[PDB]
Amino acid sequence: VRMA
Amino acid sequence: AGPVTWVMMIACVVVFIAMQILGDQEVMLWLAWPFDPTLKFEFWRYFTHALMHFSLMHILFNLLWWWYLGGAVEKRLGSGKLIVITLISALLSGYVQQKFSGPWFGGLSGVVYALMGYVWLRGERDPQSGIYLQRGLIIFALIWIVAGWFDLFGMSMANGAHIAGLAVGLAMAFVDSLN
Repeated sequence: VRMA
Repeated sequence: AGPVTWVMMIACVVVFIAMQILGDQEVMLWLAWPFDPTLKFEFWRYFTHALMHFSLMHILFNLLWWWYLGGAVEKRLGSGKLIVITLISALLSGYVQQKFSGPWFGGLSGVVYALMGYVWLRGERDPQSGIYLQRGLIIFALIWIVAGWFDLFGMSMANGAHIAGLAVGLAMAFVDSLN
């Protein structure tokens, strides 16, 4: 998962 | 702090709680950018990715900024402007993000970057309209931008969302100043  | 600033904080909190209770993946399944063709008509997903945070630093930093910049915009320029800044940045940051990286991302920071670029650029090109990012805070914004870029944070960063977010905010301050 990429934050944003 | 106005209602838009407030309900967004509430919603980010409700969502964060839901993530702690049900798990991140379970909440992503309902709220992420469409990650399957069947989900393409589920219109909320083009926005609701903004509502998800994946760690306490994520939600806390994004909401502190939101509270201040968002709240500036809402009081000086009105609830309507903040809604429109939010929907545009959310949708655009989301679009660029998934193009580069895939649908798996979340956070109100695409939007927070929009608010940084917006408040600053509009305070530079439009001083009397009551909106400026104080010299000092611009520096801390600038460092924020930099940390993102160079992957300091210790987080995996939504790269597309962050730039798209900033562009949108600049594009909008541009358009708004020239009047």
